[PDB]
Amino acid sequence: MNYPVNPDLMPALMAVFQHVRTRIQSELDCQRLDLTPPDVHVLKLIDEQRGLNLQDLGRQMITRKIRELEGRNLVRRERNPSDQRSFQLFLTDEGLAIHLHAELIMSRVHDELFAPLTPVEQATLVHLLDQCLAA
Amino acid sequence: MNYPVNPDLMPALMAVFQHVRTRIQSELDCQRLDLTPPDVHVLKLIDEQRGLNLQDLGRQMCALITRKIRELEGRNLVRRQLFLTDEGLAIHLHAELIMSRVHDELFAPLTPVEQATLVHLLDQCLAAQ
Amino acid sequence: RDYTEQLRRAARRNAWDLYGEHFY
Repeated sequence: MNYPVNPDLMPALMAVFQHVRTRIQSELDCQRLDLTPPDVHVLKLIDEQRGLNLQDLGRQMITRKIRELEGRNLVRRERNPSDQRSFQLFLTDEGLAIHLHAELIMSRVHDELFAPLTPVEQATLVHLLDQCLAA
Repeated sequence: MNYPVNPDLMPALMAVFQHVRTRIQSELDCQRLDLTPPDVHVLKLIDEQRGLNLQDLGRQMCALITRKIRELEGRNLVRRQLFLTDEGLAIHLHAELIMSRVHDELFAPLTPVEQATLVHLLDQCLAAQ
Repeated sequence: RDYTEQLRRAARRNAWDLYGEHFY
């Protein structure tokens, strides 16, 4: 360590992380979407990796959860062309629409979080957050 | 007052979160604690609310928690009303040390003024909500 | 016990939960 850390920094950061989760969840709930962070994560992986195998989803995170998502018409399982006993994962039209809607919710929550800052302030914040990682 | 939003901010914040999440898990594994953050959350609630019942704990965590509680019990970290054992108390304390250290290491590259500036900007964001 | 004071305290308390489950 060079100097003791400011004792308010970890809590101030945690509060922002808390705000983002709380707001996203509240919006999802207000909007009647019945989605949890695990749901959002699963939809994102399936969209990002079309035809994802179940074990590969397992690695990046389940059979019960896919069953739920399939029943809600968000995910479709197709047989693996080489292995008829296993299934690969795809978003339905509805599941894709919901994934992209969830993404727009997340970006709006961030926009609303940051918009009270002036452009100079926002740029300073980017720099400081980046400084934490760059080093 | 609402300004246009810098498109680097959400990714910058997300990157910090993901870095910290990864580092905490790496340090828990480095110390062979065999815990994940949800496990520590259970231990922390049991520590803070010593004697609370299983149903109550389950609700606060928000079958599957009973599985985790049973796993923590099988490791003699939790005893039965729920209490941390001596081993559970020690491992919870060690996890907290790790959480604190990872955050110290996160903010280390910032000078005291940078640290104070970051506190202020994070506060300003929140206060306007 | 002001707004951001309370949020900081609550968030610090929930740190394991927040890193354990998030949309990030």
